[PDB]
Amino acid sequence: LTGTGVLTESNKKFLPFQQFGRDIDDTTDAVRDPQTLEILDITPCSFGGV
Amino acid sequence: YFKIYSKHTPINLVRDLPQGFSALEPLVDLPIGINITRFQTLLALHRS
Ligand SMILES: *[C@@H]1O[C@H](CO)[C@@H](O)[C@H](O)[C@H]1NC(C)=O
Repeated sequence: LTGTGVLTESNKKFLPFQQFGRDIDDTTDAVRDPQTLEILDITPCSFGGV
Repeated sequence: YFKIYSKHTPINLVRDLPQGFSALEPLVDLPIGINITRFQTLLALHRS
């Protein structure tokens, strides 16, 4: 799974089967990292109009 | 892939199924790759 974003701590209580997370608009918002099993929130990198 | 979804619910109804909502969490994702068309459940006898 490839993508770009900032990985931050999260407070989402994932169930054991659950691996990643999707927001209202269906964009992936969090992922569970292998090896360490932690849940990292994915927030899109800042962009805007110059 | 043979998917087993499971849920355990504490109930106190005597005879029929309870009426309510309970989502089944996925329990086992099983890699078998075989044809299944018929099944049979296993019970336990009591000997005295
Ligand atoms: C390796 O990954 C497994 C699950 O993918 C995990 O249970 C285990 O702790 C990991 N081991 C190390 C040394 O990261």
